[PDB]
Amino acid sequence: ATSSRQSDAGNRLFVYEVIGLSQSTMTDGLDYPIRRSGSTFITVPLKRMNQEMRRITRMGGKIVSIKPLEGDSPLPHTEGI
Amino acid sequence: MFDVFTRVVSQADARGEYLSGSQLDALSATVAEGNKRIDSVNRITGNASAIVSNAARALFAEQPQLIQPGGNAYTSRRMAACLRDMEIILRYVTYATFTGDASVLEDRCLNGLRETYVALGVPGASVAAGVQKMKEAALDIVNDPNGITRGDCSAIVAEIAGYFDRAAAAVA
Amino acid sequence: MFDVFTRVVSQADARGEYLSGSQLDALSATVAEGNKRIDSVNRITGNASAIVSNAARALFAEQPQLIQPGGNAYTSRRMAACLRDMEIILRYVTYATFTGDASVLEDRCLNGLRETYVALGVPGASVAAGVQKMKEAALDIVNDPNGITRGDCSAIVAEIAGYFDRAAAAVA
Amino acid sequence: MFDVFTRVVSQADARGEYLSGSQLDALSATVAEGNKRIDSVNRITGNASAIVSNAARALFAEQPQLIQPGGNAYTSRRMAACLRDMEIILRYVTYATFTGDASVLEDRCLNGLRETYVALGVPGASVAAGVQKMKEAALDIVNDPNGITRGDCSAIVAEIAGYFDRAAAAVA
Amino acid sequence: MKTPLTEAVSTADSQGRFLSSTELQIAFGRLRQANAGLQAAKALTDNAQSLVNGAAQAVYNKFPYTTQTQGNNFAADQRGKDKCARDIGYYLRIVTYCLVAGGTGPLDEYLIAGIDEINRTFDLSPSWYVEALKYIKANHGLSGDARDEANSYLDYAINALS
Amino acid sequence: MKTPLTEAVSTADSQGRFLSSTELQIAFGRLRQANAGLQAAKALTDNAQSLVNGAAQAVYNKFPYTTQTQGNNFAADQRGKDKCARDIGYYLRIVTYCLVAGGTGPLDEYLIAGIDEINRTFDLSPSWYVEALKYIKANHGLSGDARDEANSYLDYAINALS
Amino acid sequence: MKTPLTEAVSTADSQGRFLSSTELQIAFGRLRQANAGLQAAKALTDNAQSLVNGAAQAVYNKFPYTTQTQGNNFAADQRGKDKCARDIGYYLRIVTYCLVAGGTGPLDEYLIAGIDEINRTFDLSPSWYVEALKYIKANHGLSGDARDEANSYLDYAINALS
Amino acid sequence: MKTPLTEAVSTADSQGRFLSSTELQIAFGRLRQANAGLQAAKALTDNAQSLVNGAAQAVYNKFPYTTQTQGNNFAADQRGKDKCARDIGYYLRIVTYCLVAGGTGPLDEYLIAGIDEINRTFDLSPSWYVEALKYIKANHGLSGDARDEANSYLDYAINALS
Amino acid sequence: TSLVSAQRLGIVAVDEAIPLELRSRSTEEEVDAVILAVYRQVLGNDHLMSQERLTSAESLLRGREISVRDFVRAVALSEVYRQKFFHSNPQNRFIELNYKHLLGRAPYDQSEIAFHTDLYHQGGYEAEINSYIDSVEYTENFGDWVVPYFRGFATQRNQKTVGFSRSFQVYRGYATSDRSQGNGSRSRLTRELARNTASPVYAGSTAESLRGTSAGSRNQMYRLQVIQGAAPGRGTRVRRGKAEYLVSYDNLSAKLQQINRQGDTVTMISLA
Ligand SMILES: *[C@H](C)[C@H]1/C(=C/c2[nH]c(/C=C3N=C(/C=C4\NC(=O)C(CC)=C4C)C(C)=C\3CCC(=O)O)c(CCC(=O)O)c2C)NC(=O)[C@@H]1C
Ligand SMILES: *[C@H](C)[C@H]1/C(=C/c2[nH]c(/C=C3N=C(/C=C4\NC(=O)C(CC)=C4C)C(C)=C\3CCC(=O)O)c(CCC(=O)O)c2C)NC(=O)[C@@H]1C
Ligand SMILES: *[C@H](C)[C@H]1/C(=C/c2[nH]c(/C=C3N=C(/C=C4\NC(=O)C(CC)=C4C)C(C)=C\3CCC(=O)O)c(CCC(=O)O)c2C)NC(=O)[C@@H]1C
Ligand SMILES: *[C@H](C)[C@H]1/C(=C/c2[nH]c(/C=C3N=C(/C=C4\NC(=O)C(CC)=C4C)C(C)=C\3CCC(=O)O)c(CCC(=O)O)c2C)NC(=O)[C@@H]1C
Ligand SMILES: *[C@H](C)[C@H]1/C(=C/c2[nH]c(/C=C3N=C(/C=C4\NC(=O)C(CC)=C4C)C(C)=C\3CCC(=O)O)c(CCC(=O)O)c2C)NC(=O)[C@@H]1C
Ligand SMILES: CCC1=C(C)/C(=C/C2=NC(=C\c3[nH]c(/C=C4\NC(=O)[C@H](C)[C@H]4CC)c(C)c3CCC(=O)O)/C(CCC(=O)O)=C2C)NC1=O
Ligand SMILES: CCC1=C(C)/C(=C/C2=NC(=C\c3[nH]c(/C=C4\NC(=O)[C@H](C)[C@H]4CC)c(C)c3CCC(=O)O)/C(CCC(=O)O)=C2C)NC1=O
Ligand SMILES: CCC1=C(C)/C(=C/C2=NC(=C\c3[nH]c(/C=C4\NC(=O)[C@H](C)[C@H]4CC)c(C)c3CCC(=O)O)/C(CCC(=O)O)=C2C)NC1=O
Ligand SMILES: CCC1=C(C)/C(=C/C2=NC(=C\c3[nH]c(/C=C4\NC(=O)[C@H](C)[C@H]4CC)c(C)c3CCC(=O)O)/C(CCC(=O)O)=C2C)NC1=O
Ligand SMILES: CCC1=C(C)/C(=C/C2=NC(=C\c3[nH]c(/C=C4\NC(=O)[C@H](C)[C@H]4CC)c(C)c3CCC(=O)O)/C(CCC(=O)O)=C2C)NC1=O
Repeated sequence: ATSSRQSDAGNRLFVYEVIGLSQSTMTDGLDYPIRRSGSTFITVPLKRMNQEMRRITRMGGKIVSIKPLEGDSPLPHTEGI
Repeated sequence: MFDVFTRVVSQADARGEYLSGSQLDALSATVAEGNKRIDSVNRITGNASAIVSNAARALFAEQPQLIQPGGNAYTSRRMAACLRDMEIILRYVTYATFTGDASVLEDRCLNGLRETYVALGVPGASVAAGVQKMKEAALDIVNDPNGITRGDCSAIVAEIAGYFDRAAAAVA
Repeated sequence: MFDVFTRVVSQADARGEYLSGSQLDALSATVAEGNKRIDSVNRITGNASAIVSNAARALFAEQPQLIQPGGNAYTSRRMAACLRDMEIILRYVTYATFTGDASVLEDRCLNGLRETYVALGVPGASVAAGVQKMKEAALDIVNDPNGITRGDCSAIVAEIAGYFDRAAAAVA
Repeated sequence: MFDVFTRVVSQADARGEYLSGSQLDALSATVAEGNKRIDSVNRITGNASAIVSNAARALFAEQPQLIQPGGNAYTSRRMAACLRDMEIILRYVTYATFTGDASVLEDRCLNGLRETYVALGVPGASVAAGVQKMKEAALDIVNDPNGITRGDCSAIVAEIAGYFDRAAAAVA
Repeated sequence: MKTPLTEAVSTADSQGRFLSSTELQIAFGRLRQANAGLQAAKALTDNAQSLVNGAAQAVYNKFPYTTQTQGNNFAADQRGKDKCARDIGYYLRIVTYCLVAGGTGPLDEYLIAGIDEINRTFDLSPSWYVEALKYIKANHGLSGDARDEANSYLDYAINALS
Repeated sequence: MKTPLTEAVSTADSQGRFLSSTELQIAFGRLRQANAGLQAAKALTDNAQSLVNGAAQAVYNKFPYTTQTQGNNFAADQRGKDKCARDIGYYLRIVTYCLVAGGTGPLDEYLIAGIDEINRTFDLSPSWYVEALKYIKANHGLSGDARDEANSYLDYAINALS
Repeated sequence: MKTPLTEAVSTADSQGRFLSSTELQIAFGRLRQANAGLQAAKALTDNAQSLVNGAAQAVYNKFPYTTQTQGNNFAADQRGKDKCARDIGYYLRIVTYCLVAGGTGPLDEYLIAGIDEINRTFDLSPSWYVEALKYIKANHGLSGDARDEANSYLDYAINALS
Repeated sequence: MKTPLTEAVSTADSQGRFLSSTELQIAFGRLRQANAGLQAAKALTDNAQSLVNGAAQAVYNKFPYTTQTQGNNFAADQRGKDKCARDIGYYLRIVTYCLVAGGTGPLDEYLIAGIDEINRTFDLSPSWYVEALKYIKANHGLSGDARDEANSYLDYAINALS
Repeated sequence: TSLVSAQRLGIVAVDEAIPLELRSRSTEEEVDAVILAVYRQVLGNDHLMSQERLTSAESLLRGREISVRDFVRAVALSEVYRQKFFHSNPQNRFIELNYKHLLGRAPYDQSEIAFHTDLYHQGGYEAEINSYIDSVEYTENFGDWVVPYFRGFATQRNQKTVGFSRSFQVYRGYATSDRSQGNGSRSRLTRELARNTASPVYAGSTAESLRGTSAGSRNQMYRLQVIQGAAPGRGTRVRRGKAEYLVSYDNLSAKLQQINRQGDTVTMISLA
């Protein structure tokens, strides 16, 4: 759904910070329990950004901040440590 | 990511002109440096395990507080991860040597490694010292006199030393 | 999947001409029957749980071997799956009634149901009997003249019955 | 997958014997013809869309039953499927030419393609006729003497014709 | 192939539940649209040959190089003109199928999906089909709900090509 | 939530496409049903207190054990009867909300999803609420278009509880 | 940005291993072809303005309808001719970028990806750009390994647009 | 097995695209390396029995404990010496296969993958095979591009064992 | 499924399989178990050597820089997955392998195969692999932190009934894999997926038949699913297009000769 894919520049990584992930008729579909709703950090490449945004949006999550990384590696995520 | 050609391509496209004569002459100079570059990559790849092992051994000899019971490089798992990190740093410096541009080295290995190491409690000064020891081993095996036809190979050695210097600067 | 309009669209596109006037008049008759069709869908949906519970009660009344220890409907998991199977069969019968075509019922529910029930050990004759009991329950609540304006409803009742024997013939 | 070298390697390793002198000489002759092989691959790659469009035009000119509504290539979706199948077959023929062995073309493309075309209802005879006219066009553009140095190229042309013939034979 | 009844059943199956009053409302809107759709499909069926010939002539008027320049993708000879008339008949026939069905599903399954590599591979300009569909806009003669329902399928193929 | 407009937009977003004539037919059915749903919800709002009290009395007549047996889950004291009237008020108010919305969306968001844990944790028999909703079915007083929309929601919560 | 060195490093990173002699042979082919690519890019830079003007004139000769018919997508005015010259300069500049790089990576990242949305949204016929690339393929004047490399990018953009 | 030709076809196939000039350069570097690799494999085939016997003897000099100490994993008896000669013959044969193929793919898919489990399970020290490969580096007797490509394969198995 | 069905079908261990979820602040044992479960399920129970174990993405999980989904994507986008399941396999087989590994499912219909084939042709292997992980079904079923597992033997919300019968044709057993000799496998679903039908399951103890005194010298039966057409000689009236033949060993060559002389095609031969 993007022209970014099949491109080196489309491997630019970003971090989405999303809040408010809660059960809803849109979330009633999920087969697994969600454990955190405070501040979820997801690393997303450029090509995959459209998919991630829709996915976050479809579930009702609210995006607070998107931090650029200037790298293909997810090393400056540093949230699960 | 970029190499020695596509970095100049991306800069010329972002400025929106053709490559100038001096840019093509510098690219031809790196083309003349290419066989030296492939020899350096081949030598570093051929002695990479010895470089990692000897640099880790000398690093733990100079700083014994790392492998001490309770140190970061203690426990097979963490020591093994430290040897793995030496292999990753050496592999991406080899990648940057191969491409001629360090874009693979920052954009896939060095971007966020310092914040990761200070999150994990990994001492980045010892990692930088191990990168320095890997650098010394790499420039001794690249500039080895025997076993290869002679030539003035100072430019590729200086570029490799710059790659190791920015690898050590991105963890300390 | 298809409905009553897209099915005729499908073989009209297959033979590659426009729909004839007789086909458009038949689809206009389908549109005229559509309010009765939505009424039938609404009443079967409204009494779906009553249909499933009463049909399961009758099916395990004249077939006491299924609920008997060791039977296919014995254990909370297998009884929950059997009541779920009756509810899904009724759901896809309402789907096919709603569309006016059995493409959803055959393609997504009845395709492989005989092979699935042979693989599990589910007796297809018992499921066919339960689907038949669901057929008289749904046709009695559809043909109930109380609380609805009168009219001829034999076509939609025959269509629902055809979908029900389609469901019953696809398990045994 | 295998190429002209790794097929030889796998055949030698199944026997567990070093390569003979004549088999190494055959590989050396393959290396000598490799320049011509790369030229033929480059020509078919540069004329890929022309070959696919011209052979599609010829195939649907001689076979109008694929054009008429109801034909396998009727509907933008199915004609796009036919066009991508032609580019796919051309791409894997160029891959087999590039490798020197038909392992990628047989294992990756033609494995189960006949039963796939039978099960979808794709006429494999028409696809084979399209493959033959892609063969005829591609062997015209490979054997074009203009814009290239002169030389005998009958071996690589015969190899390309063999890959095209095994592409048409594995379909119909 | 999307349609009010079909995607109503598809989404009710997606939440895996029975057909609530939402889907019944969808079917009621399908019923109030379907008579005008069938009448529009009938009118387009009776006027189809004149509409296709006039649309082809309008494309030849705005794009005369199709009738003059030699080429496989052009209508300079009789073969290209029959190919163009067959294409316009295809566009009108799947528009009538969309009027019968009640959604753009026949366009999606038969026409819209893959048409970009059709136009790229066979060197067909989509602006020709855009002008033909705008002729079908300008000269189908419908009024009321049948005109607006047909114009949805016309403009959907316009927006896909352009 | 489950509403013809929101489900139509959710489906068109799921395919990631513009609103075709299918969604316009969905909104047409919503418009033709919405006035009847609004007057049905107004009549249920105006008859709400009488319907809630009558449904509570119908439950206490069919299930008299909720009146005499002591327990937190029963209506033996005034607190239990107040909770029962509050529960039936929630049921009727969500049914009016579904009449206004045009789908079972208020029932799914507020009542249907999670009611099993309510009935198991607090030892509430769902048959009490099913008989209360049968009372609302019996005596809402609507006719024709209005009652068939309201009985769709009343049967939806009955079939979910049973 | 596909390129022999970049695909070598990306592939060896995908296995996560050191650079074996396969990657060294990739580099050896890159270094032997890089000289001919560099003087091909130098010759095209020297002939860039003449090639762009001649390609624009060749497109206006094969497609004269762009010069008399009015519209945003056409080159009837000076704005359209400036846009066409800028487009052909973009095409030739990215071909020189591919010559410098040694692969179609500049074409993929800068021109090829998303060009279908360009030719569809702005009603630009890709056959114009195809004939511009054929003029560059016919009047650039390179020979040997430089011409075989330069034509390979010219037909690749032709194969992408057709 | 990895090879410049097979990895070029694999990368173009995973990208779903025709062979651009990048893969042609990869094949050009393979053709440049291939004659020297085939002649190096021929020379190692000619000197294989002397190299294998000398490597077994050199391992017995540097690691003498395999010769006196009894055990299944050692070469104290004739069976252990035969198994050691078979192992070194395997190592040299896969090296010649790598020289023929022009990549480390014979080493990966025949020898490198899973060799740690063979050394751990059967109690074989990898330092013995490392010393055997150092002997083969010492006395293979190749020159120029032949010795550079061979010693890459020799060091690749050295780095995988150490 | 329950005990009596899964004991016959040989899918007991799939039904008693708990979906591993990598919770926050997990111990190295939990991360190792998640990595091992991903290597078992995404790489299709292959004997995975340590030389292709993907240490970088393993450290990215250990590091918590990537999620479980990212690790699954990294594994499926690696060259281990490309060599094992993509390069030597046809497109139908590769799409079925993607469904089994990433989604834990058999494909439901032919338009799904056409969509994935079109997406491969339009955007490469990377785009195609992403299609499965960045799908609504993956997010709902496994999401970010649950290791994918086989869901074809359980009742799914949006599933086709033919998916349960096709899951046995895709999942051959617990001690099975998706590797074949030469790493090139043909699809078992192309006959039915194209035609929107189902085959009998015949999995494990389901495949067995009663022998008695009819089994011949070797007490074993052979099971032949054969598509039958009208014979040109018209000697025997053919009653069904799809026919079942249970024949002994001593008549197996003769029966194959009979089917080949009749022009009928053999679709399945198994033990019984
Ligand atoms: C003793 C039986 C034989 C022997 C041993 C020897 N070991 C090493 C070096 C290391 N050993 C370890 C092992 C561990 N580190 C851990 O954190 C844990 C878990 C708590 C274990 C089991 C490690 C990590 C090293 C290397 C780092 C270091 O030096 O500490 C050596 C030195 C090797 C060197 O090259 O410097 C030796 C000699 N050697 C023998 O001959 C005995 C038979
Ligand atoms: C007894 C305490 C009260 C009572 C019971 C009652 N139960 C049923 C019906 C069913 N009970 C079950 C339960 C099980 N089936 C199982 O396989 C297992 C696990 C081994 C359990 C626990 C089931 C499945 C049914 C329905 C199917 C059937 O009829 O067998 C009924 C009949 C309900 C009906 O509508 O026919 C009754 C009356 N009823 C009371 O009043 C007691 C207080
Ligand atoms: C007419 C407005 C102009 C014109 C048209 C022209 N079209 C073609 C060829 C094709 N058109 C299609 C289109 C469809 N096929 C379908 O199945 C459907 C859905 C039902 C559509 C819309 C296709 C597939 C082809 C190619 C295959 C074929 O020949 O049938 C041509 C011929 C191109 C060629 O190279 O042979 C022409 C000329 N040309 C004009 O000049 C008009 C302005
Ligand atoms: C064109 C010459 C003929 C034709 C073709 C046609 N093919 C299909 C469908 C499929 N073709 C394939 C083959 C492949 N796809 C791949 O990715 C690869 C390897 C890269 C191969 C070998 C497949 C898998 C399909 C099914 C998936 C899909 O539908 O896209 C069709 C569609 C048939 C249908 O409607 O179901 C058609 C029409 N048809 C002709 O008539 C020409 C002879
Ligand atoms: C050893 C004594 C013999 C031998 C073995 C051999 N096995 C394989 C491959 C596989 N073995 C299995 C078996 C299992 N996998 C499991 O997870 C379980 C527990 C339920 C079992 C029992 C599987 C699945 C495979 C294939 C997948 C994989 O390789 O992991 C091979 C490899 C064959 C190949 O060509 O790749 C071999 C060689 N071979 C012998 O000669 C001995 C007699
Ligand atoms: C596939 C494996 C392979 C490789 C890697 C390879 C490299 C290679 N390096 C070369 C040259 C060379 N290599 C060097 C390198 C150096 N000289 C020094 O004294 C320094 C210690 C050192 C820098 C690390 C020099 C100076 C030349 C000659 C100049 C040149 O050819 O560029 C040559 C030219 C031929 C020759 O004279 O040997 C080749 C082919 N050939 C192969 O087949
Ligand atoms: C496409 C829509 C769809 C259908 C049709 C469907 C049917 C279906 N029914 C199943 C099981 C079952 N179905 C029954 C049903 C019955 N047993 C009886 O004795 C009665 C005669 C009957 C009820 C009337 C039982 C008992 C099982 C469980 C079998 C077992 O686990 O052992 C299963 C096995 C997986 C599971 O347990 O969830 C499927 C897939 N699933 C679907 O997604
Ligand atoms: C959203 C909920 C909803 C539904 C479902 C609905 C259905 C509905 N059914 C109708 C008619 C009808 N319904 C029936 C049905 C029947 N007559 C019988 O005697 C049989 C017992 C039975 C077959 C099950 C008939 C005969 C008509 C009149 C003919 C027609 O309108 O098609 C009408 C026309 C208006 C009217 O006269 O009442 C509507 C609106 N309206 C709504 O708002
Ligand atoms: C990256 C783009 C690129 C390519 C593709 C390329 C191919 C290429 N083809 C060559 C030769 C050749 N190519 C042919 C091919 C043919 N001769 C004929 O008359 C037939 C029409 C035709 C078969 C299709 C022949 C005969 C040779 C000389 C023999 C040889 O070098 O193998 C040569 C040797 C140098 C030369 O003499 O030109 C190169 C470099 N060089 C590049 O830079
Ligand atoms: C993209 C390439 C890439 C990089 C660069 C990378 C670095 C990296 N190093 C890590 C850990 C580590 N790295 C070390 C390294 C050391 N400790 C010392 O004392 C020495 C100074 C040094 C080695 C010389 C240690 C000890 C850990 C484990 C920290 C812990 O678990 O407590 C981790 C956390 C996950 C894990 O434990 O494996 C990452 C992600 N991972 C990757 O995939």
